Amino acid sequence: EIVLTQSPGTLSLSPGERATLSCRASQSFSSTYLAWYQHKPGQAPRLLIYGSSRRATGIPDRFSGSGSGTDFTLTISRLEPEDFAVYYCQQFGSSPRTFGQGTKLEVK
Amino acid sequence: QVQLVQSGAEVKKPGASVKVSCKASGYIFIDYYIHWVRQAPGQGLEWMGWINPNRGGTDYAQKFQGRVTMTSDTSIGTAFLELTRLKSDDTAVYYCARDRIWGGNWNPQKDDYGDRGGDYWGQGTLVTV
Amino acid sequence: LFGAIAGFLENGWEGMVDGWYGFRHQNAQGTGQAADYKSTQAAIDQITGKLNRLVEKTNTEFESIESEFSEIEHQIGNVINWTKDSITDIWTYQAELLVAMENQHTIDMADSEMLNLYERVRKQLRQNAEEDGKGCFEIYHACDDSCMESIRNNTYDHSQYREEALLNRLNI
Amino acid sequence: LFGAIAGFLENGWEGMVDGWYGFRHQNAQGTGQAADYKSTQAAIDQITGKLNRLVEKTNTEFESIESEFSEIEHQIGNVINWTKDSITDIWTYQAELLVAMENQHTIDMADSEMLNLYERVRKQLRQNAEEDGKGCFEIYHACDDSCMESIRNNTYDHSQYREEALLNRLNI
Amino acid sequence: LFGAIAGFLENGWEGMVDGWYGFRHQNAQGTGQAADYKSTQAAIDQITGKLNRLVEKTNTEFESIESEFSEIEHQIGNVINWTKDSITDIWTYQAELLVAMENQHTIDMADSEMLNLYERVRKQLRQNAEEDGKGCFEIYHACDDSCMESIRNNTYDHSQYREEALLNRLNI
Amino acid sequence: CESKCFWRGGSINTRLPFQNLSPRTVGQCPKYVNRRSLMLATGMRNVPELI
Amino acid sequence: CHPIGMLIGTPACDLHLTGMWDTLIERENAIAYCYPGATVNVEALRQKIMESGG
Amino acid sequence: GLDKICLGHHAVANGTIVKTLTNEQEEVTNATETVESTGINRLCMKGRKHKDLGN
Ligand SMILES: *[C@@H]1O[C@H](CO)[C@@H](O[C@@H]2O[C@H](CO)[C@@H](O[C@@H]3O[C@H](CO)[C@@H](O)[C@H](O)[C@@H]3O)[C@H](O)[C@H]2NC(C)=O)[C@H](O)[C@H]1NC(C)=O
Ligand SMILES: *[C@@H]1O[C@H](CO)[C@@H](O[C@@H]2O[C@H](CO)[C@@H](O[C@@H]3O[C@H](CO)[C@@H](O)[C@H](O)[C@@H]3O)[C@H](O)[C@H]2NC(C)=O)[C@H](O)[C@H]1NC(C)=O
Ligand SMILES: *[C@@H]1O[C@H](CO)[C@@H](O[C@@H]2O[C@H](CO)[C@@H](O[C@@H]3O[C@H](CO)[C@@H](O)[C@H](O)[C@@H]3O)[C@H](O)[C@H]2NC(C)=O)[C@H](O)[C@H]1NC(C)=O
Ligand SMILES: *[C@@H]1O[C@H](CO)[C@@H](O[C@@H]2O[C@H](CO)[C@@H](O)[C@H](O)[C@H]2NC(C)=O)[C@H](O)[C@H]1NC(C)=O
Ligand SMILES: *[C@@H]1O[C@H](CO)[C@@H](O[C@@H]2O[C@H](CO)[C@@H](O)[C@H](O)[C@H]2NC(C)=O)[C@H](O)[C@H]1NC(C)=O
Ligand SMILES: *[C@@H]1O[C@H](CO)[C@@H](O)[C@H](O)[C@H]1NC(C)=O
Ligand SMILES: *[C@@H]1O[C@H](CO)[C@@H](O)[C@H](O)[C@H]1NC(C)=O
Ligand SMILES: *[C@@H]1O[C@H](CO)[C@@H](O)[C@H](O)[C@H]1NC(C)=O
Repeated sequence: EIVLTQSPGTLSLSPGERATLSCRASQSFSSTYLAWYQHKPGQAPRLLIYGSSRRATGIPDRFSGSGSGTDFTLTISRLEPEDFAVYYCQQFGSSPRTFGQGTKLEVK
Repeated sequence: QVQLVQSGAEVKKPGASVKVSCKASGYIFIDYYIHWVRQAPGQGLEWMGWINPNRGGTDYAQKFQGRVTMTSDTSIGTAFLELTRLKSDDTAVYYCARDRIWGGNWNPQKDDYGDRGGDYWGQGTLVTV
Repeated sequence: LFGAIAGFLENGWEGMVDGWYGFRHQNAQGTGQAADYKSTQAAIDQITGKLNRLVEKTNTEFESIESEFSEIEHQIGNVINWTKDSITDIWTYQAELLVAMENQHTIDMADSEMLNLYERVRKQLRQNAEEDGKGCFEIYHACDDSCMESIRNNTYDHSQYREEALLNRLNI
Repeated sequence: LFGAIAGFLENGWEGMVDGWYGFRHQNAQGTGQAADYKSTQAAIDQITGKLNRLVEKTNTEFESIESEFSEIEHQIGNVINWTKDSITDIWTYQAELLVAMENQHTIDMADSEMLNLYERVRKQLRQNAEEDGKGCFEIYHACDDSCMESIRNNTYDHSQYREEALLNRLNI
Repeated sequence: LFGAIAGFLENGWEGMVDGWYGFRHQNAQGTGQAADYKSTQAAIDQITGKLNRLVEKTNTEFESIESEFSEIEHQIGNVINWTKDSITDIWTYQAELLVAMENQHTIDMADSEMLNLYERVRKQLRQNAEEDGKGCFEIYHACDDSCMESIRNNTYDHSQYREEALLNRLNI
Repeated sequence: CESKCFWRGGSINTRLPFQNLSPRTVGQCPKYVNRRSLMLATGMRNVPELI
Repeated sequence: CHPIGMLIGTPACDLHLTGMWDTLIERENAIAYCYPGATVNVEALRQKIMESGG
Repeated sequence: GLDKICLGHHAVANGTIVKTLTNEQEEVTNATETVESTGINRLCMKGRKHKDLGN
């Protein structure tokens, strides 16, 4: 059972800066087995990145990610007011498919 | 355009059972798997299982094995989740998300396709126990 | 209804989000899909650039032959803008009937590029397949996802399956 | 001479008055004929309407710029009808080369619509027929007018005849 | 490297001199070549005459409307200048696109003439040959230059070879 | 701001081959076409799936 | 001021009689003659000025 | 060894470049010019009853 752990901490930043989130797993698997979601209170999640390196439909360009092997990272080039939400890491390597702990984000 | 809708909130006492329903429209229901994700208050997202509507194959996480049940009725285009032997820890919001690739393997436990992930996630329902 | 697959000559595929042309299949393990990145890349290259070929590239500067704030003589004013209305008529006619000929060719061409790929697969399988008439070929042996990628990949060595196939095609 | 039902690729049928495309047959009962009212109805629809698409639909009213009963100054008279001759030359050239591009396409298109129907019948019969090369197929079983209408009608279930056909095709 | 007689769908033949289309072969006696003088002559006739089809054949004599040694009034000189530059912009645009629509058709036309002959040989051999996919056919019996000339000549009577072919084609 | 064409009501700069603003212009404007819209195909013929 | 005013030096065009340019711009309702008058072949002159570079 | 009969069309070592609707550097085996740019520096006047005014 693959289990994923994320960079801990709320990682409070100020608007206009650059953030960086990382997702690590117990054993290696292909870089195509990963996806990134954004969860806002009171609403269903949303798909941001599929395969760890390609953006979803209609997603703003400011979201991007990369990584291979053991480490996977998501980078927001610039932070806007309307993207402060909880972000999740899911892997499609082997059944069961599991979600990460989840990383919070808050203004300073 | 795609849209997934489901029933409303429900309240059930311990030891009872519930049945959530997730109806879809705007596409061909047979293709694409169907996820099922819940979130207990203050807890992260847990993955329950997914079903292959083409032939009814299903796969569940070990935590729910022997308790959860999934079904699909193509004639109506609805995907069902049935939960039995309710405990006080089963209070949460259950979602239902369609996948984003056309493939399939007659047994999603052995699927190995590439970039895929939940899309068109529905709205979710609150079950209280 | 349940199952069933179809190709061109029946309808277009609505789940094709990536690529113009592609494949589909169904076997003992499960269904699937994948696009043919070669052929779809050729057609997109040809078609999307036709706008720039319509733009004039022999620019000649034009001046004013009449005044926007003062009158002009009636005798010459009539001749000045009898030509203008007769020149605007040629351009308007020349544009409708020139785009239509580009639209017509694109529709015909893109459809031929598809029948060329169908006939490329046909001659690849040789005596191990029969066409059902809806854009698919019925393989008469049991071959797994390593075979399907071969057919897409143009690496299908038919010679090793012929013995097993012709037994089934002719029913011993 | 006698017999022979050669199809297209040999000549056009002179006794076919009820449509553009059609069928013919010959079996142990007789000989006959019938037209394919689907394909011929599509082609007639496209071609016969090309006249109205040649008409300009941006009508602009024109006027006289030179008297038909009185003289005009020589200096401006030359300029007036040096333009007219240079504008009449563009329209004459445009019309000849614009109709020719429509005659050319009609001939090509209508001949492709025929090769599409021939290949639609071919895949219908599957392994129960062989093309003789004069535009038509030799059925290797004995099927009556109820079959011939089926082949036209697109209701031909090949599966029930295959057993008794491959016996004759391969000569046991 | 050695051998290989790949045809069209692989590359053009650089040793061809005496025609556009032709044949090649290889058997127990040796290799060889010969051009097809019917389809070659049809295409050369059509394509080469398109230059004269572009020349205007409604000749109208033109005079001079301005002096090449004296001067013209400014008011009228501009109007003459405007019309000329606006009329030169139509011929230049009209000629570029008009030729591009003749180059486009010639390429497509000539490439269909090749696929029509390939289909003519295909249906001539019937069940005695199989298509290897590189643009040519594998004969399943042993037949000599008198046979090869027959296939080119359209005199190939397949009925006499079928018995000894299907034995090898289906591997007894 | 930069342009290569002008008309009484302002300036015109674009990459499309034709224009429909006004007939009287000075410079190197696109040619005037007396039509509201003229679409150009860029994909293929659409034939949707059966229900 | 009207372009014809440049060659006649009317008060309304006093500021810029001489000069070099590359794109002359003429407004609407420009003043040409202060004392009433007219110019013969005025159109053929206005065109001549509007082509010059200075 | 087995028999064969193959079909093809002729080509050249190097051809010319021409423009078409879908391409701009299309290559063909043979092409011809269409625009004249050479003239005669004399006033060819055969068969015309001309008059040279002179001075
Ligand atoms: C050259 O073409 C122009 C424009 O087509 C012609 O001038 C136009 O003349 C008409 C009358 O014949 C004017 O229409 C009237 O204008 C005003 C608008 O406030 C008003 O009196 C009426 O309601 C009516 O619309 C039109 O404005 C005028 N156009 C322009 C741009 O000045 C001209 O006649 C043509 N050539 C000759 C030799 O006249
Ligand atoms: C504008 O075009 C018109 C028509 O092309 C030119 O006028 C034409 O001038 C010719 C002589 O150069 C006339 O031909 C003669 O007319 C009468 C017919 O009874 C007679 O004298 C002769 O037998 C001969 O045919 C012709 O009639 C006349 N056409 C018209 C319609 O009046 C005109 O010269 C062109 N422009 C200028 C600036 O002249
Ligand atoms: C109408 O069109 C003609 C031809 O385009 C114009 O004639 C050209 O006028 C320009 C000046 O505006 C001449 O350029 C100058 O010519 C001499 C050459 O020795 C010299 O001053 C400069 O180096 C410069 O090149 C040009 O030669 C002349 N073209 C011809 C063929 O004579 C004419 O001005 C236009 N407008 C009018 C109202 O006529
Ligand atoms: C030859 O073609 C012409 C033109 O299409 C045919 O005449 C047209 O007939 C249709 C009905 O079929 C009418 O709607 C059109 O108005 C006719 N056009 C004209 C210009 O009169 C004509 O019938 C055809 N000839 C044959 C023998 O079929
Ligand atoms: C190559 O192109 C030239 C130029 O178009 C062709 O020359 C023509 O050849 C035909 C056939 O003999 C003659 O009728 C024409 O008069 C020739 N035209 C000119 C302008 O000379 C030539 O045939 C083409 N083929 C080869 C092999 O050179
Ligand atoms: C796919 O094609 C490439 C290119 O020829 C080849 O190298 C590769 O081995 C092929 N893969 C398979 C599975 O046939
Ligand atoms: C002809 O086709 C129609 C339309 O499908 C069908 O209803 C009819 O039964 C057919 N007739 C025959 C004789 O097959
Ligand atoms: C070649 O074809 C001609 C024309 O039909 C025929 O007369 C001649 O006998 C043929 N030659 C051979 C060798 O088949």
